[PDB]
Amino acid sequence: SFDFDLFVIGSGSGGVRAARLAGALGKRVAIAEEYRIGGTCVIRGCVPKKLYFYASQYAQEFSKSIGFGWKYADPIFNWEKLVAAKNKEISRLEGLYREGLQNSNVHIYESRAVFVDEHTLELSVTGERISAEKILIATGAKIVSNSIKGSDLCLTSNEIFDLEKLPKSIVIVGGGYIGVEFANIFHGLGVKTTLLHRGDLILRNFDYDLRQLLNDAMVAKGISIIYEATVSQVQSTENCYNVVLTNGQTICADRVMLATGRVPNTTGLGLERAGVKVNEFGAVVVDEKMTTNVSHIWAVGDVTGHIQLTPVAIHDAMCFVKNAFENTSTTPDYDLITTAVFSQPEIGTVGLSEEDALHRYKRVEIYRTVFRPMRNVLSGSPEKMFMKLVVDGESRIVVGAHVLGENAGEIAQLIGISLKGKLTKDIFDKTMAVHPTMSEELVTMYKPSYVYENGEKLD
Amino acid sequence: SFDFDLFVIGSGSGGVRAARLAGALGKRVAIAEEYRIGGTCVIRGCVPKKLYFYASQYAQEFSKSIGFGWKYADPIFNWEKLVAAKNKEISRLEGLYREGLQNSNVHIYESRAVFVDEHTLELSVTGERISAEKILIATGAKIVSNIKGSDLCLTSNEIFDLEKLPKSIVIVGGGYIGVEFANIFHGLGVKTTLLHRGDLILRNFDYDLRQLLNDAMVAKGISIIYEATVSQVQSTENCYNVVLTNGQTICADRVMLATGRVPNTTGLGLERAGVKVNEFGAVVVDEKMTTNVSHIWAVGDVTGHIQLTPVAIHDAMCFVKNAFETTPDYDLITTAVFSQPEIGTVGLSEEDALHRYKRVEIYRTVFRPMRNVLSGSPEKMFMKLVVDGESRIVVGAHVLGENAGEIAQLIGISLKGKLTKDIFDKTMAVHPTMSEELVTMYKPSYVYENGEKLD
Ligand SMILES: Cc1cc2nc3c(=O)[nH]c(=O)nc-3n(C[C@H](O)[C@H](O)[C@H](O)COP(=O)(O)OP(=O)(O)OC[C@H]3O[C@@H](n4cnc5c(N)ncnc54)[C@H](O)[C@@H]3O)c2cc1C
Ligand SMILES: Cc1cc2nc3c(=O)[nH]c(=O)nc-3n(C[C@H](O)[C@H](O)[C@H](O)COP(=O)(O)OP(=O)(O)OC[C@H]3O[C@@H](n4cnc5c(N)ncnc54)[C@H](O)[C@@H]3O)c2cc1C
Ligand SMILES: [Cl-]
Ligand SMILES: [Cl-]
Ligand SMILES: [Cl-]
Ligand SMILES: [Cl-]
Repeated sequence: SFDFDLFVIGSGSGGVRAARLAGALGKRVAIAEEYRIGGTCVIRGCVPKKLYFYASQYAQEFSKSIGFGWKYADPIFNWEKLVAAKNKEISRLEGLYREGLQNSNVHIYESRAVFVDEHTLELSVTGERISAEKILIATGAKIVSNSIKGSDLCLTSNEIFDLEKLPKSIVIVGGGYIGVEFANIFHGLGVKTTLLHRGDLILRNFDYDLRQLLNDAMVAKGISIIYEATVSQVQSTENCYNVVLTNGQTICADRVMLATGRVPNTTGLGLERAGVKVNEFGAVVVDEKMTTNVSHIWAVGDVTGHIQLTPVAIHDAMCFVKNAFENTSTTPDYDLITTAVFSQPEIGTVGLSEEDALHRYKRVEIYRTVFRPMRNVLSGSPEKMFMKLVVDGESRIVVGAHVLGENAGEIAQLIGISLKGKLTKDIFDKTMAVHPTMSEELVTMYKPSYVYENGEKLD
Repeated sequence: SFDFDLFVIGSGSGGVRAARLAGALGKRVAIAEEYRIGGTCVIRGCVPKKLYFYASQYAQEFSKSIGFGWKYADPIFNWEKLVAAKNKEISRLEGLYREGLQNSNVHIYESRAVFVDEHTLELSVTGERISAEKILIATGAKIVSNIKGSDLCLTSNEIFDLEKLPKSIVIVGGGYIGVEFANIFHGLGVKTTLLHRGDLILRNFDYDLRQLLNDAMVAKGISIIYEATVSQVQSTENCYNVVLTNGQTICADRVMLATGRVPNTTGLGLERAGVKVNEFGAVVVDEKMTTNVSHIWAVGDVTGHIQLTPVAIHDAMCFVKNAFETTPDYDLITTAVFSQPEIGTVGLSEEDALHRYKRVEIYRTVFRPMRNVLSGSPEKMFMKLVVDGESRIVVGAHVLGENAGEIAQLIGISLKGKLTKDIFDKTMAVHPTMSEELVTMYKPSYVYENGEKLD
């Protein structure tokens, strides 16, 4: 006999969903959380990121009000107030997650848990051993080491929200979604911002138009983007951290943030005591039912090595609860996942980039538009809206959709439903426009911008 | 034989599209416009309404910023600057529509056109007569005749051009134009009262949209008076005294009538054309947009159907195919209302669905966007999917809150594709968004079986 029917390791997006649901089914469940209930997205990820994103937008929004007849005093921002508001909000959410677990009778152990053997965990804080019939690994991901001389002088996303003061200048190392989001946040709050990227253009693996349009808007508004940049060392000086690149260039900034990737959090977990297989990328290997190679051990979320997104971790958890406790294999579905980047301008994307599409399909029709939204007409703002549909010319199915500009994430989520449905471009065109909107442009692009046949654009 | 292959009467959304298309096909086309090229939407309709909506919205942006750490910025609005900005933009758009016509080699007549006989129009400005093989009536709609002292009130035709922002305003009518202007003026700081003849604003919309908008408007300090019929409007020394049939009076600096628009045939001389008009003033057309006179067609608001620019455009496209080269599709039209909060709606209301289907599953959510939790705003987001329990097809979708019109447009594509609720559910959420609520409502809020709600 085991102390619990199920022991969940980590109370983040996936773990907290799985544990609450199992407990509601009447199972005896425990969850270990070494930090804060709710996990990465709630405490120090998507939720506070989005709040800071909103905070940083207001200055540019006020400047748009002038064209409509408004005047106002030069705007002043107070970082300490934002930090206090963020902390109130994440504490509220944390409490609500905790309550949800407890309403389902889940016992919360406020400690790291590690495996002792296949059915036994040890709580780091006290040394207590707890046994369980089933164990769910939901430990998320962790920032890569960065071993850069002076790496330990730099901030990560774990520290970035809680600065004592807004910096005068900041260097962001990394041009993936985290780095571009925070570059635009700090720049919007009046910080002199430099972004370093190891390759030739930000947001590798996104459609090229999204990468290029974002890059160009960031540079135009005053963010410095340095490419082919590898940091050699970060050195402390009295007035700033000196970031020294391998090519000799130096950048001195008040703070330096590393945003260089997160990997599955499986080191020091005792997986080798349980016999759980971990691959060369540090991922816990799971099958189509979220099962490890040990039949009573499952894993969900970032730790399993797939795309690191909160909705996907929740999806995994739902699949796990159905499989472990029912005769009904939900299998996870990672096709046609819509993603957003809360850069400024914002990005939304689902399905295939233009380039991936043109190699995949014999005929690809591209419907592309860049336009000035009506609101920017009056305001004199340089902000455009970009929308592109990528179409398989033989089936007429819309196989990719890419959006940059205001609420691009919202827009892409919704287009993503249509793409999940494999709706054809003809159905988009048949849909009556709602006027005046931005979204109506998507249902009135009757003629293609251009077409590829066998990878080659036609003149 | 005739002066033109096609003569288009009216240069609004419908007429301008028809004329440009026909001209591009190589036809000899003329168009007559008595007022301004581009018509009601461009000049005194959707476009400037949306500009004024955006102007009003900035007020809440200033107040929401405070919770995010921005100091109060003493925002002050200046109506005269808005009006000048609007005039510049509407003039810009007008010229682009003029350029479009010229590019298609459409001969433009700046005059009212009047039928003299079934193939002949007379231009009122010059007295010139012009013959045409085919004629398209695209003359739009106009305010209803309206109430003693009604000549003291403004309509949407004058509302954009007030010399100054009023201290107070009474809006007569609780359709979409009335609720849009009530929220614009309230947002700009005007003491606003909205009068409606019935019991709840926005007749023919899903009940939740009607009720939640009503509650939000009242809650923010817009007075809404129901069962209110205006007996007369009186010019007193300091304000316009609006006297109701129930005896109640409301005195306000300005009074706007938003009481409905009817098909416009004023001065058209249709009796000479042989064209039949129905009891509501509509030029009756068949499924190919043809009047009872075989060479005279009609598109847009004048035909008596739903009054929307995109439908006028759709009518135009159908007309040119049938006339020169198809029946319009009025099913699953998405509509938006630029109230505050905004509304977006497509397909069937919950009430219309529960009578049409044996089983209707309702998926309803009301929540506070996280932006508002932090800023202290009461604004909610409301989303409702109406689903046929048998086919699982999503048959209606109703949104209220920020960017509801944008949202409804995009949901509209999926509905036009007849996507099932299971497809919505299989669509991965994007986090954090408002729109992800639409793809994670796995369990129904409630269900109707045979027209009754189940326990
Ligand atoms: C800055 C940032 C921004 C992001 N923005 C977005 C976004 O906008 N949208 C999006 O979809 N995703 C976003 N993500 C990703 C999102 O946070 C993750 O994909 C999601 O949190 C993964 O859920 P999870 O359950 O796998 O792991 P987590 O939520 O990371 O939870 C793992 C939990 O386990 C705890 N833990 C780990 N090991 C142990 C142990 N041995 N014992 C006890 N507890 C343990 C941790 O403290 C943590 O609470 C962002 C991430 C970051 C870092
Ligand atoms: C305040 C307001 C807000 C609106 N908001 C929206 C909205 O947000 N979204 C939406 O889709 N719709 C909206 N509409 C509706 C939209 O304006 C109409 O549905 C659309 O303009 C109709 O196009 P139409 O071609 O039928 O006629 P119109 O655009 O009205 O064009 C008719 C033209 O004919 C001219 N004319 C009339 N008679 C003659 C004649 N005998 N000779 C020469 N010229 C003539 C008129 O001057 C006018 O230019 C709004 C309308 C109003 C009043
Ligand atoms: Cl949850
Ligand atoms: Cl690409
Ligand atoms: Cl047009
Ligand atoms: Cl209803």
